[PDB]
Amino acid sequence: AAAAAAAAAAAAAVAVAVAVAAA
Amino acid sequence: NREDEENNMNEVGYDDIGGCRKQMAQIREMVELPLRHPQLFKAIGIKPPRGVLMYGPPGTGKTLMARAVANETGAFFFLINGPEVMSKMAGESESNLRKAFEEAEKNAPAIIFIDEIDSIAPKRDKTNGEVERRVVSQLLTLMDGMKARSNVVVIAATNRPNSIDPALRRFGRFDREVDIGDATGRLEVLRIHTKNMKLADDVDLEALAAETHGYVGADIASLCSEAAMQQIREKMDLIAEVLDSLGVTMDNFRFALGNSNPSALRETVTWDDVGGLDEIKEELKETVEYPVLHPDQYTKFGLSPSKGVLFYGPPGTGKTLLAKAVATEVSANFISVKGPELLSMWYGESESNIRDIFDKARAAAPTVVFLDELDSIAKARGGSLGDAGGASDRVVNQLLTEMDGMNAKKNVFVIGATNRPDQIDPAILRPGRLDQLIYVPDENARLSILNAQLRKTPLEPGLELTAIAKATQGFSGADLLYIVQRAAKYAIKDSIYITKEHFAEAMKTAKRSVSDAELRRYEAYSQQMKASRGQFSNFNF
Amino acid sequence: KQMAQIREMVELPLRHPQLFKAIGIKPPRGVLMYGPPGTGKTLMARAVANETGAFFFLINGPEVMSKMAGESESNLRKAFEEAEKNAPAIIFIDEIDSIAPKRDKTNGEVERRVVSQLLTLMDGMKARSNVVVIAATNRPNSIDPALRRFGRFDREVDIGDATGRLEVLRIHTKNMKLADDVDLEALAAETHGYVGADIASLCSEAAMQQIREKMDLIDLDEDEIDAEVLDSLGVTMDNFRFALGNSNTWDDVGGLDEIKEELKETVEYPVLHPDQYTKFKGVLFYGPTGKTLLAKAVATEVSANFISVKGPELLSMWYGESESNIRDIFDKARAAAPTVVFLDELDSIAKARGGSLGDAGGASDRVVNQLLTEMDGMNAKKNVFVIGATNRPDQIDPAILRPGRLDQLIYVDENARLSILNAQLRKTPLEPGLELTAIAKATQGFSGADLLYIVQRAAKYAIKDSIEAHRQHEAEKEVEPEVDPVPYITKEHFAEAMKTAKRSV
Amino acid sequence: LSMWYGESESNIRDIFDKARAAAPTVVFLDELDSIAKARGGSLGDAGGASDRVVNQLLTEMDGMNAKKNVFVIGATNRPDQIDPAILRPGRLDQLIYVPLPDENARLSILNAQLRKTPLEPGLELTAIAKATQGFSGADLLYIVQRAAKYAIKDSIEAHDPVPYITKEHFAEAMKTAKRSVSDAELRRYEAYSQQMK
Ligand SMILES: Nc1ncnc2c1ncn2[C@@H]1O[C@H](COP(=O)(O)OP(=O)(O)O)[C@@H](O)[C@H]1O
Ligand SMILES: Nc1ncnc2c1ncn2[C@@H]1O[C@H](COP(=O)(O)OP(=O)(O)O)[C@@H](O)[C@H]1O
Repeated sequence: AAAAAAAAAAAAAVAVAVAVAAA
Repeated sequence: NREDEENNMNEVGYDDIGGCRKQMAQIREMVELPLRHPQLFKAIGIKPPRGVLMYGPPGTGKTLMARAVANETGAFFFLINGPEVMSKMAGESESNLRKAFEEAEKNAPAIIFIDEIDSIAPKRDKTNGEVERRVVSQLLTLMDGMKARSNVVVIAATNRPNSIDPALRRFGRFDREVDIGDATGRLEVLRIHTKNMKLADDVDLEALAAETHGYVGADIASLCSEAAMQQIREKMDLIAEVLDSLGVTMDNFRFALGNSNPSALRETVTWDDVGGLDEIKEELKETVEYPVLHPDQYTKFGLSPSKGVLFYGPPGTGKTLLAKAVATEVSANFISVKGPELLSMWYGESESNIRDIFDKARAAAPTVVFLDELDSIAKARGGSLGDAGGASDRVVNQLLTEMDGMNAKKNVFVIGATNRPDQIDPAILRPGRLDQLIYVPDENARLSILNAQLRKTPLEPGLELTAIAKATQGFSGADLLYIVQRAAKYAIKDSIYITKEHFAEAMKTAKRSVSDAELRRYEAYSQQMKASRGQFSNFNF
Repeated sequence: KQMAQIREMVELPLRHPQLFKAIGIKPPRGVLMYGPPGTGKTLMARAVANETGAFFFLINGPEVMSKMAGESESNLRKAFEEAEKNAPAIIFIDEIDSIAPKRDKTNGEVERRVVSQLLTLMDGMKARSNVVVIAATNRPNSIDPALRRFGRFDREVDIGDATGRLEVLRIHTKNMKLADDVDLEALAAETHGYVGADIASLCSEAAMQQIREKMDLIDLDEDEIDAEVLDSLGVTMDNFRFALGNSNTWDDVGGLDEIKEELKETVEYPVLHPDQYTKFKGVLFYGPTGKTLLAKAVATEVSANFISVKGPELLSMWYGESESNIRDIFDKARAAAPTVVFLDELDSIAKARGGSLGDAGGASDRVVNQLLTEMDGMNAKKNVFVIGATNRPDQIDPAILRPGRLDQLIYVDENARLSILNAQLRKTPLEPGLELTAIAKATQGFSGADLLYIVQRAAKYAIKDSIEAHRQHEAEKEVEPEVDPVPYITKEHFAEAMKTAKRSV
Repeated sequence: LSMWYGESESNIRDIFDKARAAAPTVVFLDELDSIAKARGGSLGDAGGASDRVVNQLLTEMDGMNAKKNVFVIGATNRPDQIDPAILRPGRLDQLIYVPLPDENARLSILNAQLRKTPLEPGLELTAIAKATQGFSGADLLYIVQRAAKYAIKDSIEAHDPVPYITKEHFAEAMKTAKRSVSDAELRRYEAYSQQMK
């Protein structure tokens, strides 16, 4: 007989950064 | 049959590596001395190192040397790629790395070449992904731990070795770091790449080794392959007798150099296009050609040569052409950057750009750098009391550190070119940075300018360049180029040799863009520089 | 040219292997076929396979996988060893975008394994194999650079005809009792962009329209058909005609005849053979008129490439980026040689850098210096051509109006206004009793944009009158005119639209 | 310095922690006029960052630490534009001034520069040292380099013809001199030195 299987691998997110100017 | 022999003989070897002599011999001995005889390391009572971090520009030949050592020794070359082993499934890339190490430890003492390690070593602090830190920890576990490695050496490859973990660059993992970054090596690569084909009898490799000054080594094979393709392509338009007298010639190599330009290197005339300035040409030729042609005499004398030359004067005089003409005869590169093409509104970007230009300069010796608009870069920092003033101060200090700071000054020829030398701070004009204060200021020179501009042009016996140069009376090289361009436009209008009436109708529409007071200011500055050199004579001892 | 190139690349490395070896170059390995879909790459592959008696092991993209793990590498090795075993031949790998997922956006492992297997099988071809590989793709960007590396795929063709279309028509439609008044040359001429399957869909829709024609008159009696309607069947010319119709200029610039003549002649001559020039680029328009119309007519009817940008379109409020945009624009220009870079509103970009003493002044100076150093570096090679246009020529930089960079100065009336109004009112159901010479004589210092605005206000007033008459007819029906109560734009609509018409400049 | 927010201070922390870990260590800060600028007030984002970097330096050199051996050497050319919070014992206690060399010092400099250069036996450097003033070590280097270049010129045009660089070579080289530091710039340093004294 056959059988099934569950799988949950990962995820990927995106970040936000702050910069500094010199006028 | 036959296939198993050919695939044995086509293998690479130590005879197929050129220019990387000392590092190739070093890797060869440190790999083969464990493999040829372990009794020596048993007698000395120590374990050999088991890690090589190779770094340099991409396309150098590092994996070729690793494959050559793996072919010359009874090892098993297993290739692991950087972005190939990384995946999005959790716990899968670590399983792939463990399987690769188990396969390398199962069969025989082998050599592992993991390529592009900078993609899978994000230093565990700048990254955000967990899988990258997990495979980094898997690499440190497979390289060091309880019964970590049993007679197997790993080799790495990267372009920037600073973006690796300090735990990865430790002893036992990557304990030896090899910098695989000249003309004789390029000639050796040309000789080993032109070995299996009779190109010709009158092909000289000196020009091929001197003109391709920025080729990394992986482009030389593509150059020779492109030449061998273009020869058969151009020798098949009309066609036992065809196979005789085949091969590439000098015009084939010239066409390969022209059709293909990229040198896989981040780098930005022949003594004839410049007119006049004979003593300036002689001084630049001396102070450039002597430290390149005679290093042995300079090491015999035990002194370092001069580096910096600064030009000043009116615009449209030929400073950029002079820099190209002194760069074009040596086998050096040419990085010509402009003044205001490096400043940015951010914090630190201009100094980062200065560091990248000087690093790319010192990464390929020799190299002449052409800094333009020194009055726009330096500004004689002094005091401005503002954000732009602080940015100018930081740019000037970074430039002063890159010229004479904690460096080695191997082969860097900084040449400055401005039109306002009064707005330069007295720290770049210090000797050791820009010591040569050469001033670039007639009709006899304009004759040479017109002769250098009309090099490959169909000329008329009825035109008089002396009569053209006599009616200038204070023109510039840009004005002479504008006159030549108007004459060429009139010639192509008459076509759609150069005639005399084109010049006769173009001499009236002159410009003379330089005024008189700027000439008085330049003469006053030159007279002040002459009067500052005082109480100096033949100086008998 | 591409057909001759692929014929050379499939003949010379397949018929004179001895000559190639004697020459000493073994670069030829795999060829790539990219371009827009429906151009004839599969047709060229079939013509290559049917022009040579060599072996032809066709392998499509997703037909390489199976339930068994690793079976794809065994299939690749089997195909490569069969092509090396049988004869010096050619391998066709169709739809390579499924096998090569570009290796960076994917996350699987059997795709990486089959890409590594294809890499190590394409690299492991010696001189005695004498086999080549051909590969077709749809998009030219989702390919591994390791597959595009030197050694496997370096010679790609860019397939961007009527005889092959007539051949495909005579191949398909030659198995039917067709007609007696058909000319397939006209169908091959009038069919322009079809490839392979679209002609089959055209014939299928012709058959469907023939069946629709011979159904509503002869009463097929769908319960049980007769036998007289089977033999009396013919796909006539009109069926193919409306099957093509139901499936999928320089004369437009009135006036300025000598101006467009000089412009076209000059453009043609610069891009023509350079022998005369060797023996012996740009332009700018300014005035109060149709400058962008002339740039559109150049971009359409010059038989050359065209890339146009607006004035401040390439500006970044940050630093560097605003120069990198122009840098990679000129990189795309030098890549697609020859080309025309239509810089609209040059003044907005240049602004005569001069002195401004600010962040905007520094950005303007950096933009002007980038433009000068990326335009003055154009030699006789790569033959780019910069076209500028402006309304105010006062505020343009004299550093960009210098000789050697951009020296031409094209200066850009009533008759041109009448011609512009007649070209704008081409596909419009106008009222027959209407003359535009009164609007041409009344409007003096106007422009083509405001003439279009006038025409659009007239169309809006006619549409308002039409919708009012339609709602009046609906109210009268709920409490018949023609298809449209106002089918044409009367003179009253123009006389009411010109009430609120201004000038642009 | 860095483009981003709060990264120049991470850089300073990292280098100073490296120094404290591998003690004893000598940290050579070159051109303090860039980093350690007088905080005061600049009214700008650059002013804010250039103040944050200075404050980080103060708390890293003299803060809550273990006082492990780390010697900071600063080298500047505009010491008037450095925050006095740096110029204080505990961070940078002693301000060493290096004026232009005197006669004995410059003679010693010439002898040090010609340590590994063949020279004539009878050529004393006292005359060239006494016949100069206002010069710097870089200027003496320039004179030596010009003399070497003339000697190489002679050798090449002869081509061991001229193993030693001779008196006429040195005289011709000294025919032109650099005089790097002008009195206009030197009087400011004299004023600073006397103000410190
Ligand atoms: N020193 C060398 N001698 C001979 N060939 C070289 C040398 N360095 C590079 N090459 C050639 O350059 C190509 C690329 O080098 P390789 O080491 O395979 O990869 P990479 O491009 O990563 O350096 C090879 O095909 C090889 O023939
Ligand atoms: N002596 C000369 N002989 C020939 N051409 C010259 C000479 N001096 C100047 N030119 C021409 O004048 C132009 C000067 O341009 P460039 O060197 O960029 O400017 P600048 O002289 O202001 O530094 C060059 O393109 C060059 O062709």
